[PDB]
Amino acid sequence: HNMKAFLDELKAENIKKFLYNFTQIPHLAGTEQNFQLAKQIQSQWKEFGLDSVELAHYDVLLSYPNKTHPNYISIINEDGNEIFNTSLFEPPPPGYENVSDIVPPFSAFSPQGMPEGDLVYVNYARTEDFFKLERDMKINCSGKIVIARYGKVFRGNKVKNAQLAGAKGVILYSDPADYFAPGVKSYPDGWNLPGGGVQRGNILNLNGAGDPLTPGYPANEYAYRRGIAEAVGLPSIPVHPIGYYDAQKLLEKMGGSAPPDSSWRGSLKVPYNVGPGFTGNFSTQKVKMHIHSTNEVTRIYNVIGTLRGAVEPDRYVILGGHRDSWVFGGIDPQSGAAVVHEIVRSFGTLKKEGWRPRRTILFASWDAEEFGLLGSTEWAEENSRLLQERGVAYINADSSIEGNYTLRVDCTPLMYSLVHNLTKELKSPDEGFEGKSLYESWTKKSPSPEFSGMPRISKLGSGNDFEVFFQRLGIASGRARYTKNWETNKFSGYPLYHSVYETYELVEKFYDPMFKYHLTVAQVRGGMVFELANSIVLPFDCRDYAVVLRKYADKIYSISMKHPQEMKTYSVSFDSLFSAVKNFTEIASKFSERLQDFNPIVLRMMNDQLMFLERAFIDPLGLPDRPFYRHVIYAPSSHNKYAGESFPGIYDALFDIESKVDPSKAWGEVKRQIYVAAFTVQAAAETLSEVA
Amino acid sequence: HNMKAFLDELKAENIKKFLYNFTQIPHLAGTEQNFQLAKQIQSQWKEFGLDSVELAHYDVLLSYPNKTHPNYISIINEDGNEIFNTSLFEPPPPGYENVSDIVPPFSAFSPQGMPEGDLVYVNYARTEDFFKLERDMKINCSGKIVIARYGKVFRGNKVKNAQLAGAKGVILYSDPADYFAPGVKSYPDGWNLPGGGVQRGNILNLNGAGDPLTPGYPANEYAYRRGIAEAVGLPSIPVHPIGYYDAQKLLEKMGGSAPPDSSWRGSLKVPYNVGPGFTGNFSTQKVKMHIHSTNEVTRIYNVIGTLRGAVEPDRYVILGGHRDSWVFGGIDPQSGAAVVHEIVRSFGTLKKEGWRPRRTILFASWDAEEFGLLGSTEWAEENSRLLQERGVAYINADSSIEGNYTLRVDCTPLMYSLVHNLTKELKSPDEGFEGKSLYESWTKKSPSPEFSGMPRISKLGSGNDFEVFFQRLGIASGRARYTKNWETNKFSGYPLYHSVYETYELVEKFYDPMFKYHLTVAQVRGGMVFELANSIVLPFDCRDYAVVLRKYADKIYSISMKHPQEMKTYSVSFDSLFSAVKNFTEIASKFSERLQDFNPIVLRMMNDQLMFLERAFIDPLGLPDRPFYRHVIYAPSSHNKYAGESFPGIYDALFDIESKVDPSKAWGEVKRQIYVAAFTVQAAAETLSEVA
Ligand SMILES: *[C@@H]1O[C@H](CO)[C@@H](O[C@@H]2O[C@H](CO)[C@@H](O[C@@H]3O[C@H](CO[C@H]4O[C@H](CO)[C@@H](O)[C@H](O)[C@@H]4O)[C@@H](O)[C@H](O[C@H]4O[C@H](CO)[C@@H](O)[C@H](O)[C@@H]4O)[C@@H]3O)[C@H](O)[C@H]2NC(C)=O)[C@H](O)[C@H]1NC(C)=O
Ligand SMILES: *[C@@H]1O[C@H](CO)[C@@H](O[C@@H]2O[C@H](CO)[C@@H](O[C@@H]3O[C@H](CO[C@H]4O[C@H](CO)[C@@H](O)[C@H](O)[C@@H]4O)[C@@H](O)[C@H](O[C@H]4O[C@H](CO)[C@@H](O)[C@H](O)[C@@H]4O)[C@@H]3O)[C@H](O)[C@H]2NC(C)=O)[C@H](O)[C@H]1NC(C)=O
Ligand SMILES: *[C@@H]1O[C@H](CO[C@@H]2O[C@@H](C)[C@@H](O)[C@@H](O)[C@@H]2O)[C@@H](O[C@@H]2O[C@H](CO)[C@@H](O[C@@H]3O[C@H](CO)[C@@H](O)[C@H](O)[C@@H]3O)[C@H](O)[C@H]2NC(C)=O)[C@H](O)[C@H]1NC(C)=O
Ligand SMILES: *[C@@H]1O[C@H](CO[C@@H]2O[C@@H](C)[C@@H](O)[C@@H](O)[C@@H]2O)[C@@H](O[C@@H]2O[C@H](CO)[C@@H](O[C@@H]3O[C@H](CO)[C@@H](O)[C@H](O)[C@@H]3O)[C@H](O)[C@H]2NC(C)=O)[C@H](O)[C@H]1NC(C)=O
Ligand SMILES: *[C@@H]1O[C@H](CO)[C@@H](O[C@@H]2O[C@H](CO)[C@@H](O[C@@H]3O[C@H](CO)[C@@H](O)[C@H](O)[C@@H]3O)[C@H](O)[C@H]2NC(C)=O)[C@H](O)[C@H]1NC(C)=O
Ligand SMILES: *[C@@H]1O[C@H](CO)[C@@H](O[C@@H]2O[C@H](CO)[C@@H](O[C@@H]3O[C@H](CO)[C@@H](O)[C@H](O)[C@@H]3O)[C@H](O)[C@H]2NC(C)=O)[C@H](O)[C@H]1NC(C)=O
Ligand SMILES: *[C@@H]1O[C@H](CO)[C@@H](O[C@@H]2O[C@H](CO)[C@@H](O[C@@H]3O[C@H](CO)[C@@H](O)[C@H](O)[C@@H]3O)[C@H](O)[C@H]2NC(C)=O)[C@H](O)[C@H]1NC(C)=O
Ligand SMILES: *[C@@H]1O[C@H](CO)[C@@H](O[C@@H]2O[C@H](CO)[C@@H](O[C@@H]3O[C@H](CO)[C@@H](O)[C@H](O)[C@@H]3O)[C@H](O)[C@H]2NC(C)=O)[C@H](O)[C@H]1NC(C)=O
Ligand SMILES: *[C@@H]1O[C@H](CO)[C@@H](O[C@@H]2O[C@H](CO)[C@@H](O)[C@H](O)[C@H]2NC(C)=O)[C@H](O)[C@H]1NC(C)=O
Ligand SMILES: *[C@@H]1O[C@H](CO)[C@@H](O[C@@H]2O[C@H](CO)[C@@H](O)[C@H](O)[C@H]2NC(C)=O)[C@H](O)[C@H]1NC(C)=O
Ligand SMILES: *[C@@H]1O[C@H](CO)[C@@H](O)[C@H](O)[C@H]1NC(C)=O
Ligand SMILES: *[C@@H]1O[C@H](CO)[C@@H](O)[C@H](O)[C@H]1NC(C)=O
Ligand SMILES: *[C@@H]1O[C@H](CO)[C@@H](O)[C@H](O)[C@H]1NC(C)=O
Ligand SMILES: *[C@@H]1O[C@H](CO)[C@@H](O)[C@H](O)[C@H]1NC(C)=O
Ligand SMILES: [Ca+2]
Ligand SMILES: [Ca+2]
Ligand SMILES: [Cl-]
Ligand SMILES: [Cl-]
Ligand SMILES: [Zn+2]
Ligand SMILES: [Zn+2]
Ligand SMILES: [Zn+2]
Ligand SMILES: [Zn+2]
Repeated sequence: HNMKAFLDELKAENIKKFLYNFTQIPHLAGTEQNFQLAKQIQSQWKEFGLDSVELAHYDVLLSYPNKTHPNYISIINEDGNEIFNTSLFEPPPPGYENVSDIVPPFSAFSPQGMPEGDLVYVNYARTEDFFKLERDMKINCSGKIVIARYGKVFRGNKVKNAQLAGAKGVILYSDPADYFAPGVKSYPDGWNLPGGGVQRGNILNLNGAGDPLTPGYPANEYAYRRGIAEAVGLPSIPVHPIGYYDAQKLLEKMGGSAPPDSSWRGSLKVPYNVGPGFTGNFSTQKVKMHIHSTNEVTRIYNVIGTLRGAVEPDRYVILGGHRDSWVFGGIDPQSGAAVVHEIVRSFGTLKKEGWRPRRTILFASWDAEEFGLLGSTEWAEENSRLLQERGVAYINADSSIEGNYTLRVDCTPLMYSLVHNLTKELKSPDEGFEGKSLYESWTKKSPSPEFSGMPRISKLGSGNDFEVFFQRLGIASGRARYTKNWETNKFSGYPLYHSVYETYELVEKFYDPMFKYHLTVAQVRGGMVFELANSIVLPFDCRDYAVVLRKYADKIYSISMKHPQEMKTYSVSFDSLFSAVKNFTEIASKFSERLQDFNPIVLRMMNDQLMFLERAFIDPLGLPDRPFYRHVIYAPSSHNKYAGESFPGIYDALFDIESKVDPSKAWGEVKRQIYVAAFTVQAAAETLSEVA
Repeated sequence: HNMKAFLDELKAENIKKFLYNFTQIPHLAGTEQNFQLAKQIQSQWKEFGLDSVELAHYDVLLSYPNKTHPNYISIINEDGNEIFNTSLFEPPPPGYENVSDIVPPFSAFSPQGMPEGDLVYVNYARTEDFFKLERDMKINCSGKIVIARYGKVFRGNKVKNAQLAGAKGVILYSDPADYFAPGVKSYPDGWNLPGGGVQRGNILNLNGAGDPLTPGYPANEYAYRRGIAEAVGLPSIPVHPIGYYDAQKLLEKMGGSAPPDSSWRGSLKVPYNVGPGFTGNFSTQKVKMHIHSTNEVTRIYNVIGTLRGAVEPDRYVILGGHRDSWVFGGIDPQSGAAVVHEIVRSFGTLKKEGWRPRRTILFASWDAEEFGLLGSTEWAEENSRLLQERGVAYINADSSIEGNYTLRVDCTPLMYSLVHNLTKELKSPDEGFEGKSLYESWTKKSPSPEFSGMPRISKLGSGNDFEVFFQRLGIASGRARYTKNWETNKFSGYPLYHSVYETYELVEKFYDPMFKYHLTVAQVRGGMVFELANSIVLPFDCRDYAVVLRKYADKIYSISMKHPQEMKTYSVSFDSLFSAVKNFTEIASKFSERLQDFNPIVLRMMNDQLMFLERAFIDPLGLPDRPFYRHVIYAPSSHNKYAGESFPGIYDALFDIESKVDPSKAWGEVKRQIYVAAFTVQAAAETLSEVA
């Protein structure tokens, strides 16, 4: 009963069967079908041999279209006649044309409204796109309906940016430039998005809050809810997503200013004029949204399975991923959920033969991830005291695939060594690498930008269920999946993301026919959990944090150094940060020596120092105006929730600082953030010093 | 080498010698004399045998009078002639008339100013005193100088209350009613305050922040400071303290309205008219303050001594008390500091014979307590991650005596059983109780109001160095000292509090000639530290928390039930709180069974559950507008920093609720606080459940 025993028990065929099982009907959060799947998973995890498996339910704000009053967009003429209407549903895929309860495309949490106005095209609606529009092109979005292409950043950031530009509505669409790979066919004949395809998704800006109505506290039976006007993160303008057939109709008539350059042009046979409004002949026509979706407090269900530790039952290693999907969830999340299911089954076989892991393993099937990480966050709010005193590590388990080229790992530096070592012991599933390790294929296909002979591992960003564990609670976290070639990655995900076309057949036919990439991902995620839950000494290397902290300090310093005059005027020094990083490096080196040179108390003392090291980067005061982003080293980018930002407090203080009215106040805040960062790094270092 | 060995080594004669040694010159925070005493203590603790003894220094905002521009108050006539001036200094006591660097009486952190106006007498300047003035008597304090008698509540609350009433200055004075015990002589012939005596003290409203310029972060070398206008807790009107000879001169001419009743009248031969202003003949005379004190960032020094644990070096039991005094500190703090010194010496003797405690003991000599708990708080801010993961308990050690009648203990419920047991094993020092236990004399003289055969133990309030450890960080905390008869206690402290007359001779002559009360307090504080640092199982009884939580829930419910109509209208239920308390009671009972029915891992797991139980009552979001008061069960009263309030969030939401303009919003907030309290109690209970 070792890791090899665990790993060998995992079967590609089982993952395939589970994926099929999980993807036959929609499992939208808050629906009966998803409660039924929750009860199924609970039953099976009990069968598989877990010690206890419970449902943890919460009543959270969700959002749904009105079934008898559909959402749509129009071009409207002078007289008020609707001369063009966008589609009410995606054409259903072959053999699903009679499946009921497919939620039509909508933007979750949009307010209701019927705004009419002139269109402005805002490219990807990124911060720099709005800078270009308002500063360089002098185009004013106030009272306009903005049309933006999906991609590059989380859609909630697009909506926030449009809102602050004064837009009265937002139309999101999938451009073939971003969601149609050259030379591959549209679904069902390949993996591309057809013109009638539409990406669902929420447009919240929760900043880690969880349920919009109950920030800080679980949405239990006696919870006291904020009123809707005080809710966290809701958009104040109507928003709706469309496909590129419909987008072409909205864009083809656009007049006003030309696109500023080619990076604003997608692939449609359209000028990509910015507007505002339409060309001469159509100048009196307007665009009208009709949004009637409702926000509703709705019950959600997490499945929580426990495999009690033999030696340290009060130490938790958590494998969690969500179960709710937009429609069938063929990739997102069921390709991940099937992998978790097989991992539970494998751990359970070992358990039935009398084995127990050293530490407690918790398994989670989260609900309502798609509506803002609501299930994971409410559960973590409920159990925060247990998690922060006992939480060793969190491994996420959403989609196992976003491509089929190579491995993707995003994790805390504390897990780098664990990942390098585990992947050296796993077989590559890649063509041309048969008989070679996963480590070998991965570093060959995804080389580190910094170190020869090492693979790329990214910072954790957000937009998934690790956010509460990592950035709020400071529990060492990681994720892994298969991905496309980093070199050709345009960072907008796979074409059928959150569409009705994301089905079992998509995966079985076009991504992973042999389920070998799924199996590899099961081995990586399960192998990580195994090592974290069983290794005598926690498998974290604090020295890996020391290396990246120096890299991040250099990076933030370099950003500041674009403003040498201001750094002189306001006496802005990074000396304290570099000093703290140097100290961390020295103390981490000494701690590592003791860790090899040392008695269960010294061990556990040692293990507690390892466990609480991620915890030490938490600031209980949070980051400015983002109280649930407490980690001082890593936060989701204020411009793109999906992206991780390092030294986020200093980064945001420096961002666009040349445009601040009061430079004294602005640079004062840069200095304050340097102080907080230097202090936190030093304090974290000191947790690794001898204890007395 | 057991507790008896430790206890027997403690000597009354040593405490006496140390008290004498610590009280010959003033030790004002931020002065050279107090840095010298810090270096002395450091040297002696090294000599006594501690493993390491370091100084931890910080640069914090302090406040001092201007030596060449003295503070004083005048009665000023029509022409602007100053016809009466208050005293510039307290007449120095016999044999100290040539001692230099006695800081004259002042209110630390007063702003500068010379306001002139009419006097209003506001009794003790409590919330209910201002309610009486403004609501019942229709007296408007706006633009008036208020005169208030010291006593009943922390002076900072008086100043806040006066400020919000619109006062333009505050004069604080010691009334003989509150600071002259009938039948005892004035210093030097007894322990009473003479008419020229004046009580120093800060008038901040920090609410746990520590250094006004650096809330959240230690005031280290690279700290970034708030500007003075954004500092925490500074008063916005000038304030000055005077003695009763001077107060009589200010009060004797007061006209306007009569005192509303006898509870407004002190003991001076004066009408206690409320004003505003003076009687007919003197109606054109005014009162003028002249305050020229300056706030200055100044270095302070804590002494931190470590005695490393043999078995759990990463578990800290902290004995801390301050060293800085207003003048000689004969009682406050040196009667406590001498006790700590002797405790260190006794632990050190044992250590030199080869003993070590099971857990690490930390000893602290804090600086700048008198200026707002600044030394303890900055150190805890620096070391917060170590303290919250490793902090077992904090025992405070300020003044060992406020009387000589019986024991006073204020502590967390987790220490009740420890205290009852320890005091049963100690000898009573009381006359008439020779050969009896301290427990016996204490419960006879200070009976519990609730339980026959038990002594009174109060809730922790604040106004001392345990505040950061208990209410911010959630470390189990306690204090103990000798006190006066509870039955005759008027709750304003001893007459010579913070006066020049608080000397070695005061204690040696009038409080504790034989130093037997000091020795008893050394045995209580040291005995507590010993048990906490050495007992195999931490000496906390979680069931004692269950009992008080029910008491507090009944109390808060009863307050709400004065508003039955509103509880009906707004559906205000305490059911969830009572449910959580019931659950806590049940789980605590089961945990206690396992604690006796159980392996060092199960033990330590068990010990961690005990250690983290106080920690579980912390809410990282803090209480409303008081982010550093995080404990949900106990906070300092919003009306009196010295007093502990239970369920403070709900208490403040209910306070004066009948006067709120918007009852819907007000009762909504009561419900929100009930939710937070019920959740926190349940979450704390669940930390005592089986871990997996
Ligand atoms: C990285 O780790 C190193 C430790 O190796 C830390 O070094 C400390 O750095 C600060 C400087 O920022 C030093 O602070 C200075 O302390 C002097 C007194 O120190 C005595 O006491 C301590 C223990 O209390 C002993 O360790 C020490 O050896 C001495 O016995 C003060 O006199 C200094 O203040 C004077 O100079 C400054 C600067 O010019 C003026 O602003 C002041 O007004 C004053 O005149 C100063 O405060 C500290 O001594 C160093 N410690 C050690 C052990 O060397 C780094 O701080 C750490 N980096 C971070 C970011 O934490
Ligand atoms: C003190 O400790 C007790 C445990 O002994 C807690 O009791 C829980 O109390 C809540 C009620 O507030 C119960 O919640 C209810 O759960 C039902 C489903 O429960 C099932 O699943 C759980 C595990 O997930 C099992 O433990 C349980 O036995 C069941 O199998 C829901 O159906 C209920 O909702 C319905 O009724 C309410 C109220 O009328 C409506 O508002 C809803 O719309 C809905 O129709 C309800 O949510 C919970 O089951 C109890 N747990 C147990 C183990 O008994 C107390 O909560 C605790 N006190 C505090 C303050 O925490
Ligand atoms: C675009 O859609 C609008 C609105 O139509 C409604 O919503 C759609 C998304 C679908 O769900 C439709 O089934 C649904 O009707 C169309 O305009 C609408 O046309 C209808 C029928 O022509 C109008 O109905 C009325 O009927 C009676 C007479 O029988 C009279 O009271 C009225 O005079 C009117 O004729 C309806 O008013 C009108 N609604 C709006 C808001 O304009 C529109 O035709 C369509 N455009 C296309 C297909 O190009
Ligand atoms: C109350 O105190 C005031 C102020 O006196 C000053 O502050 C005190 C607390 C002590 O530190 C004093 O030593 C200090 O002077 C007294 O009023 C002041 O009186 C003096 C002397 O009479 C005035 O000095 C001036 O001197 C020259 C002439 O030699 C001329 O320029 C002026 O015409 C004036 O006479 C001083 O102006 C005056 N100050 C104020 C603010 O009023 C006051 O007498 C005293 N009251 C008592 C003892 O009842
Ligand atoms: C996905 O897999 C699950 C688990 O295999 C399937 O659910 C299972 O379905 C079977 C057959 O429908 C159920 O067995 C039946 O039980 C009832 C008594 O409760 C009895 O009347 C029948 O004779 C039959 O034995 C079984 O309860 C159920 N198991 C669980 C744990 O839910 C499910 O059908 C699969 N879904 C798809 C879409 O393929
Ligand atoms: C990933 O694998 C590497 C390579 O096995 C691990 O590093 C190795 O860890 C071992 C065990 O602690 C080290 O052995 C030690 O060697 C020193 C002498 O150099 C000796 O004093 C100790 O008694 C012990 O035997 C070994 O040096 C070390 N190798 C390297 C190259 O660092 C690493 O720990 C693994 N990472 C994780 C997270 O498990
Ligand atoms: C309070 O007690 C302390 C500790 O006993 C006293 O401080 C100590 O004073 C002695 C005598 O003044 C010092 O010894 C001297 O040392 C110097 C060399 O440094 C030498 O020239 C002298 O011959 C003498 O031996 C001693 O250093 C000092 N100890 C410490 C730890 O500070 C202090 O005097 C007492 N204070 C009062 C007010 O009674
Ligand atoms: C304060 O002192 C009291 C009285 O000594 C302590 O309570 C006592 O603690 C002992 C040791 O855990 C208990 O003994 C146990 O008895 C049960 C059977 O009743 C047995 O199963 C266990 O093996 C064990 O021998 C004893 O019952 C208990 N007495 C009472 C009256 O509760 C208390 O723990 C002390 N408090 C602290 C904080 O140390
Ligand atoms: C979904 O849409 C329909 C409208 O097509 C809503 O039903 C109407 O609601 C209004 C306002 O409450 C009533 O005055 C009408 O009597 C209803 N009209 C019809 C034709 O039924 C319905 O409320 C919406 N559903 C939700 C959940 O908001
Ligand atoms: C203490 O008080 C004296 C005044 O009696 C202050 O000294 C004066 O300061 C002002 C304003 O800065 C100067 O214009 C004068 O030249 C000074 N006058 C005298 C008579 O010396 C002194 O600054 C105060 N000290 C502090 C620390 O504030
Ligand atoms: C944009 O338009 C609105 C409303 O017409 C106006 O109030 C606002 O100031 C404009 N902004 C700029 C930068 O021109
Ligand atoms: C899956 O792998 C093949 C290589 O055999 C590749 O050509 C194909 O495009 C991949 N599928 C996806 C969806 O990327
Ligand atoms: C008290 O006096 C001030 C200034 O004279 C006035 O503005 C204020 O409204 C008064 N308050 C009451 C309650 O009379
Ligand atoms: C100290 O004890 C005696 C009893 O012997 C008492 O009369 C005296 O008032 C006490 N001193 C103080 C300061 O309370
Ligand atoms: Ca919540
Ligand atoms: Ca501070
Ligand atoms: Cl993932
Ligand atoms: Cl005390
Ligand atoms: Zn998704
Ligand atoms: Zn997902
Ligand atoms: Zn004091
Ligand atoms: Zn004190």
